Parts: sequence; structure tokens; C-alpha cells
Amino acid sequence: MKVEEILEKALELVIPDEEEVRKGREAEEELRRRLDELGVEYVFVGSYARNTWLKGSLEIDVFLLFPEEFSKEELRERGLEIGKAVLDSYEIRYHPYVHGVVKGVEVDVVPCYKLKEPKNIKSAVDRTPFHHKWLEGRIKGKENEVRLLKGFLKANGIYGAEYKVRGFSGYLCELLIVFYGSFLETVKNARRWTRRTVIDVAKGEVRKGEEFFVVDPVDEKRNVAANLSLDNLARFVHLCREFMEAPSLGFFKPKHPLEIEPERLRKIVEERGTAVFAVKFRKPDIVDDNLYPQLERASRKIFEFLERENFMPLRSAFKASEEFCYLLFECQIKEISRVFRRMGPQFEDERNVKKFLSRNRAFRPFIENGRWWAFEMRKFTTPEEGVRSYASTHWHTLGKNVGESIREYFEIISGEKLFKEPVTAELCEMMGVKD
RNA sequence: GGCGCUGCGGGGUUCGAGUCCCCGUGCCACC
Ligand SMILES: Nc1ncnc2c1ncn2[C@@H]1O[C@H](COP(=O)(O)CP(=O)(O)OP(=O)(O)O)[C@@H](O)[C@H]1O
Repeated sequence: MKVEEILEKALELVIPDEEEVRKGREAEEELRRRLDELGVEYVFVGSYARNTWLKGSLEIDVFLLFPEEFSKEELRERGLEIGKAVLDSYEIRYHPYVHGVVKGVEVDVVPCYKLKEPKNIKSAVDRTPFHHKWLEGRIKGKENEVRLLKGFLKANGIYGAEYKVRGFSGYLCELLIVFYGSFLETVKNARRWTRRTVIDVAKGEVRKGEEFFVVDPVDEKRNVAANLSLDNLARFVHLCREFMEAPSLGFFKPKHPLEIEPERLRKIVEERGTAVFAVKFRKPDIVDDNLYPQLERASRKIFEFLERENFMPLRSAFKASEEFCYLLFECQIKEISRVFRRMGPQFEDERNVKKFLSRNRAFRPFIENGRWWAFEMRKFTTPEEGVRSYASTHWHTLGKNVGESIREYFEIISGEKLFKEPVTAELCEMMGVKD
């Protein structure tokens, strides 16, 4: 249908209604009256300040501007005192900051330096006010275009730079809209993005570079898309193409996970002929920004072990539930032989040859292309037993918190027992199951 | 604090680690 009509109806799923605005407006006005009675310098930044927040994800952010005379730690806890005061519910989160609510509305209170211009950028937090200031006037009249882009990305699991997502940050979306002027223009052009595209908003041009790079108008040296993974960039370009090819309101609706019977899943695994198994361990008590990168690390390490040991892994995946974490793996080798070849020294190296042949072995060493070789015995013949051996000895390298939890307890789950665990969605995804 | 790319060292696997495995500036961090 008329693309213009799809986007008009898309505003509904994306723009917050009057009931949610006044909720926030009555929180904004009441938050200021409290901040003024104390007599502290503050500024309302963020997506709320620019009226670009997505429907459902309301959050009023306030930044406490302090003079740079009191440097170092001489202003951190001085802001925590003001936080709890104007807030109804204090609960510090981790550089510190205070999270809370004001008349039901979610709020953030953050301390940072006032600074001159964005040349004194040492602390990374001291950048948001400059970002806000750069966007405050340029985004005016395009708020809905920003909201459309966000909902589009949100509905396809690529909104937010947080490590659980590794997608497009809100700031990035606003810059993209300021650059192309609208959501529709962003999608049309994204179709021709490459892994080497450089979007320079301030200079108003597009170049070719070393990697995908969105120049921050505040700092030319920094990539606003720094944490946008290569695979999500790819997913987006493919999405934009699909959208223009055959527009649909569905691109703005979340996808329900693939519901599937454990028996069908077992029969699928049987047909693939692969080894499918999970590492299950207790979830560390840490925030998502720490957990997911560790889960990626543990996943990667084990996946590399599998390659080294010639179990030929296909893909990996991980899920975090309420109490446990799962590291999932699929491998082309269910079983490998006990014997393998170990490489001995060159034949003319008399000293080393003697040491190599001094070891006791079941079978005789042999010469091949000038070198000595010997048959020896693996310490495991299936990837499950391999990973069990590895997770026991190399727990330390599987992430700080993750690795420590694995050291205390883990278990390898495979077969039909695995299909009972809450990982069906992930197993379906990594195997590319469809229905 | 966690992860990532480098640099300098100490161990492990091995007949033999400049190389393989482990150990002692950037990103997300409310940027
Ligand atoms: N990765 C980043 N790079 C540069 N600036 C960022 C940034 N992340 C956040 N900011 C700044 O901090 C402000 C608020 O950050 P957040 O509240 O965490 C996301 P948001 O801008 O509120 O989007 P949202 O309300 O639609 O979810 C942003 O408006 C932006 O100015």
C-alpha cells in the first residue's frame, strides 16, 4: 500500500499518547520546583528533553552541572545527596549515579562538570550536555521521524547500544534523522550502506573509510556507532531493502518467539546429525552490561576450544534467565577417535628425537616427510566431555564473574533433557528452524 | 566495575613456544 499510509499508522505504535505525556509533564514540572529550592545548577537532557522518547520507554534524565573547581572525587557523592532529596525512591546504580522515580515517572540524576566547550572532554559522561545542545535546535520538527526510526529498530531487536543488543543508540538515531531529514530517507539510503561507510553529519557528507563510522558532531575522533556490531549493521541494511521492496506495518511490530514441540525439535536434531548441547551454570549477581560481554567471552572461548579439538562447531548462542545462564553449541562431530597424531622433531635432530621416542606409547612412532610422528590418545572423544574438561580447568578465562560461577558449579546438558530447559527460542534461532 | 584491541613480563602444553593455552587506549558504562 501507499508507503505514506503505513508510516502514518506507524506513528500510533510509536508516539506516546496524551496520558503518558502529562504523566511526564507533571513529573518534569514537579522535579524542577524541588531542584530550584536547593539552588543547584542542573539541566534537563536526553530524549525526554527533546520530546523524542519512544512510546513505552519514558525516562526523564537530569544532569547536575558542577563547577570544575572541585575536581576528582570532590563532587561525586556531593551529587548523591541531592539525588535522594528530590527523588521519591533512591537506588544507586553503577562512575556513580542515582536512579529513582518522581510521581511514577522513571528518572535519572547524574553529576558531571560544567566545562567550557567540548575540548575539555576527559570524562566520557561530560559529553551528553554537549550532545543535547547540538541536537536541541536541529531535531525540532523531526521528533516523529526519530520515533519512527526507533520503533522500527526496536521492533527488530536492534535498538540501543547496550551490550545485550549491540544496536543503534538513541543519539545515533537522532543524528541519522538530522542527516537524511526523515525516517523514510534514512531507510532508502541505508540500503547502500557498506561496512566502510562514513557518515559525517557536521561536514554533511558521506565518505569511504576503514569501518562503519558515524562522526560525532561534538568530537570528530569518536564513532557514535562504536558499539553497533557488524552483523546488526548488516541486518539493518537487509531490513531497509526488504521494507522498501514490500512495505508493511509488521516491521514496526515485535516478533513472537518461535513456539515448537520438544519432539519436533529432537527429530530436527536427529536429521541434522549434529551434536547439540548446553553449559548451564548459576547466573552471577551483576548488571547486564557486565554479564553479556562475559557470556560472549565464555561462549567464544569454548567455541574456539571446539575448533582446536576438531569437533567442528557450527554456531553458538547464549541465554540468561532469572537464576541460570546457558551457553549453547552445535557441532558436526558427535564422536572422534581415541587415537590422534602428535608431531615429533625432524629426523636429523638426534637429541630431540631421542627424547620424543623415550616416552611410552601403545603403538610405534613412525617417520613421514622427514619428521617423526607418534600415535597418542585423546582425553575425550565427544564435544560434551571435551567442554566438561575445558570448563573445569580453564574456568578462570571464561570471564570474571561468569568463570567464577562455572568454577563453583556447571553441568553439560544435551539430548532430550536440553529441550526441557528454557532455551528453545535460541536453539531454534541458531539452527535456523522455521515454521 | 565488566568486556574489547595493543604493549611489557611470569607460567602451562610440548622433543622444542618470537608463534599455541593460561596468568599479572577504546566500548557499554545515566557517556
Ligand atoms: N552512546 C551515546 N553516545 C553519545 N551520547 C549518548 C549516548 N548514549 C546516550 N547519550 C546521550 O544521553 C542521552 C540520554 O541517554 P539515554 O536515556 O540512555 C537514551 P535516550 O536518548 O533517552 O533514548 P530513549 O528515551 O528513546 O530510549 C541521550 O539523549 C544522548 O544525548
